[PDB]
Formats: sequence, C-alpha cells, structure tokens
Amino acid sequence: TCPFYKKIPGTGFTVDAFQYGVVEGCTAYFLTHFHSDHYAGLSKHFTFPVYCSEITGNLLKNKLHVQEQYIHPLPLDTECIVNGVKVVLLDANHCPGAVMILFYLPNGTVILHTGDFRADPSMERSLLADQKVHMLYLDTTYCSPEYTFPSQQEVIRFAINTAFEAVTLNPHALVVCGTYSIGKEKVFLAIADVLGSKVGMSQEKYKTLQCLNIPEINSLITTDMCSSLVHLLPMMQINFKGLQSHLKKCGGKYNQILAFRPTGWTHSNKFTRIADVIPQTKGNISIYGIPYSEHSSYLEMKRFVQWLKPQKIIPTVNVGTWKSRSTMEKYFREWKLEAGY
Ligand code: NI
Repeated sequence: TCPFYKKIPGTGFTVDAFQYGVVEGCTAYFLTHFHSDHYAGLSKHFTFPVYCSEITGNLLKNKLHVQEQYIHPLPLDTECIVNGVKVVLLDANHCPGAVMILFYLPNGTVILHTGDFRADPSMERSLLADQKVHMLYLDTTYCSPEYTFPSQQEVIRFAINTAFEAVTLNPHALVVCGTYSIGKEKVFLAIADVLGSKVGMSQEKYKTLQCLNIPEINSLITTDMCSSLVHLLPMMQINFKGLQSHLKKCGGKYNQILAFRPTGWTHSNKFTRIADVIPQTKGNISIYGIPYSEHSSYLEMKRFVQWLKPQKIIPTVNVGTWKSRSTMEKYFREWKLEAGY
C-alpha cells in the first residue's frame, strides 16, 4: 500500500509510486527521475499513463521497455495541463532528466514536490519566483548540520588535476571510474577530456548514456575498451581484487591503475578538506573516494527552504524512525523562527 507522502491531495496523481500495484484513484503516475528506488515496479507490462521528462522517457522505453503509448514526456519550464490540472516540471539539479514538479490544485493550493534535488541559488530565478507554495514535499537526505561537502566544481577540479598529474608522470597508467546508476557523469567525462581520450565501457552502460541527450556524446564515449585510457566499471568492482583482475585483461598495455569511487557524504568529510584527500594504495593500484553529491548539503537545503517560505513541509527521505522525524521537525522550526515566516 502507497504511503501518504507519495499522494497529491485533490488530484488523481501519485509521485514515484510504482511498487504498490494499481493505486486506487490514480489516473496519472509521475516519475521524478530514473533511479531504482523511485521507478521500483515499472516494466513492459505497465498500462497506466506515466508523466516525466524527455530523458526519463528515453530510459523507460529503451532500458525498461515500457510501451510508447504509456510514456508522456513534458518539456521543462512550461505550463502543461494534465487531466485538467496545471503542472510545471523544473530541473532538479540531480541526475540527467531529474525534475521537481509544481502542481496548481483546483482549490488554489500550490504544491512543490522536489523529487531528489541539489538546491541551488539559481532556483530562486526559475518559475518559483512568481508565487507562493503552500506544501513542500522535500528531499531531506542530508537534513542535519554535520552533512557538509564541497561544490561539484571543486570536486571535479581535484579529480582532473589528480588524473592529469598521474598520467603525465606515467603514460602507462589506466584510469578507472566506478558507476552503479545514472548521475555523476561529469566525473568521468571531465577526466577523459583532460586526457584526450574517449571513455570506454560495457555495451549496457553505453546504451544508458545514449538515452541522456548529452551534446556530442558520440565524440566522448565508446565500447572499444582497448582504444580508451579511461574505463568505467561497476562500482562493486572498485576494490583491490576487482581492479587487479581488470588490469590482467588489458594485455600488458598498462602497469598502474588510478581509480575513483564517487560516493555521497562519508564521515571523513568532518575532518578532511577536498585538497587534503589521499587514496588507499596496494602496490601499483590506488583508489580515491571523492565526495561528489547530487543531493543538497544542509546549508544549501536551509537556504532554499528559508527563501521559498512554505506553509507546510512533508519530508520524503529518512521518514522511517521516530528519532529522524523528530530531528527534522526541529530544524524546520528553527529555520522558520530565524527567517520569520
Ligand atoms: Ni535519486
């Protein structure tokens, strides 16, 4: 059965609710982004209308085989009528194709569902500037002050400089980057660009990247591993064993691996600056954990919510424990008393 925080009152609509079977009363199922916890349940057998971005639509058709007649893509930043209700889709600054959804309810209430997002000041000049929001359904992944991490630009600067240094000292080093979902593509794209290489990967991952409308993608990626000195591998293989095993396969072309594991936040964020990060090393293999986040920091989240001034907040992450729910409600009240709404 579908939980309450996935239902939009006063509508026939649900958000990210495909794992509960046929939901009673649902005439349109919205999908915010192509991450498995959110699409869990969709397949080629699905026969209800799905509303989403163009990119999410390309992935539902090609990767999950949902039939074309049930895929309803909407443009961003554009007022659209769905089953008699005005909606708008906004870029969520998460993974490719990820949206926030603004719903303009027939009774005059306005609801924003963030999906998963990384709040940014640029959102203060979207179609959100124009009007009031009564209810915010908020991605609270990192809603606690201990959750700090750098900008995505600083992280990419660290990775480019690390890779370029290592390969210039040793032209026989291979760079490997882990992945397990869409998102974070800038890590491997920026490293390959500095090195003058395409990115090599499996046929399955190439297929996924080809759904994402990235400009000039044919110039940036390939299935021919041998021609490439930046390889992608599943995240589970980014360990000393997996990487040793991979270096054997390259036919004595390389004598060193430098690998990157983009994570979210990890506790080493509490003590170490991005500048000061060091790898784990065994022999000719080195592994860097880099804190590339596609979710809001606590400070970015606080800023967004204090700017929007919603009348009510409904969290969509960390909702399963009393202690989590209580902690989050405390911070929402501080924010509201500090800013005066
Ligand atoms: Ni996500």
